[PDB]
Amino acid sequence: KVFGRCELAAAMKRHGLDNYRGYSLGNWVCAAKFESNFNTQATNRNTDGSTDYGILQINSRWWCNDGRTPGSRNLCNIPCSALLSSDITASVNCAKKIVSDGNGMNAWVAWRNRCKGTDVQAWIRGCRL
Ligand SMILES: [Cl-]
Ligand SMILES: [Cl-]
Ligand SMILES: [Cl-]
Ligand SMILES: [Cl-]
Ligand SMILES: [Cl-]
Ligand code: NA
Repeated sequence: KVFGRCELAAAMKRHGLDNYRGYSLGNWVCAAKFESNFNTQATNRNTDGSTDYGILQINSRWWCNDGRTPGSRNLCNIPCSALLSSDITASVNCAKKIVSDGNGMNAWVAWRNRCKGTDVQAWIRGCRL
């Protein structure tokens, strides 16, 4: 599923991401835009053989099991394919664990390079929330 901007904002708000660990909703929408272009089915392989999955590009090196990342962890206790669903629940719940692990949203390279320090409120401007 390719979300619209305000559609995704509303779904992320319903799932408790607005101001989660102090990160306002626009931060999460901005991260999703540049990680996946709002596409739940996005995948990208990494140099070390791990793969990033879904709207927030969560990495099989640490967070999910895809059966093809030897020596990795599965800290969200899910198959990586669950992060590709049109229902964003699994991605949101895993993202909550990630952002709580000490490094905040710096875990998302695209957030650090394209959202951090910008006017992220623009990503939810005009949306009925
Ligand atoms: Cl957009
Ligand atoms: Cl915001
Ligand atoms: Cl594996
Ligand atoms: Cl949902
Ligand atoms: Cl933080
Ligand atoms: Na894994």
